Amino acid sequence: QWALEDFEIGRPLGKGKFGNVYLAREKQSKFILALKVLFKAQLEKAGVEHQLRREVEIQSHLRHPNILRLYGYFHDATRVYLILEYAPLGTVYRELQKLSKFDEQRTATYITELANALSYCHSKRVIHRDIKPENLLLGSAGELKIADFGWSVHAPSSRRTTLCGTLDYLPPEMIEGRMHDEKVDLWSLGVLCYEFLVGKPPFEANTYQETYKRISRVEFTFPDFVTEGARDLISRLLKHNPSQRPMLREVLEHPWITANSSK
Ligand SMILES: Nc1ncnc2c1ncn2[C@@H]1O[C@H](COP(=O)(O)OP(=O)(O)O)[C@@H](O)[C@H]1O
Ligand SMILES: [Mg+2]
Ligand SMILES: [Mg+2]
Repeated sequence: QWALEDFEIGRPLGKGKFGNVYLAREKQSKFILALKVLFKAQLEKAGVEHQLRREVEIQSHLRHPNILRLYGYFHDATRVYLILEYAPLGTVYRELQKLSKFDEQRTATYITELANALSYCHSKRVIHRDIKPENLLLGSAGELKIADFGWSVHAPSSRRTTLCGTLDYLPPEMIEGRMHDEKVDLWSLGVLCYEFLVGKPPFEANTYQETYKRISRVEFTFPDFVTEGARDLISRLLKHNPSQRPMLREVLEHPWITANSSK
């Protein structure tokens, strides 16, 4: 179907791990999209061929406003290309760098859009397992959109034995190896809600063994400006027990969420 020679490459949209992401227009259509370039050599050397496989499959059959679409993909002698949907406003990561902190109104709305998309994924038994400012994109109308389903999985799962990852947004179960479920995304949605209000993750540390400790111990504190409503929602998601964590409906209904969110 598609070939590199079908597209006009634009400017570098962002930097991934197995390759950068670029802007690009379809030659006859003039359709603007993002082309995620991945190097086969690097993918092989890391043995993540199966992860790119799931990412492509899962995301491709996904259909939700708050979820970045994956039209198709194709490839060549050296790299693999993923035809994604273009996110004009960039990432929540950059927006967080710009504003340092987000207000409750902006955070509540960013949480609803995320809880909606996550619900849609969990309804199909799909865990993202990698929800963070870098993989959260903003659409034309500033709406949120979860992307990078590289760690996404159709399941109840165990690890893949490795871990490139800023533990920050990872749940206790994963960080330690156990058999996890969809409740990991609820945990991330807590770290995220805290980072949006404070400006940094709740388990941030200077080392990977210091962060490891705080996440497993669930060691975090709230700054004074963090209202009681936010403190309650965050304290419910960040449970050490996957079972105690609330359901996406208790999140979409939570008093703080319904009193500040616009969506
Ligand atoms: N469709 C897109 N539009 C704009 N930027 C993108 C897009 N896809 C990815 N990026 C940028 O690339 C970065 C990394 O690519 P991503 O695919 O999300 O993760 P990975 O590191 O697994 O490749 C993101 O943090 C983001 O800044
Ligand atoms: Mg990424
Ligand atoms: Mg990834």
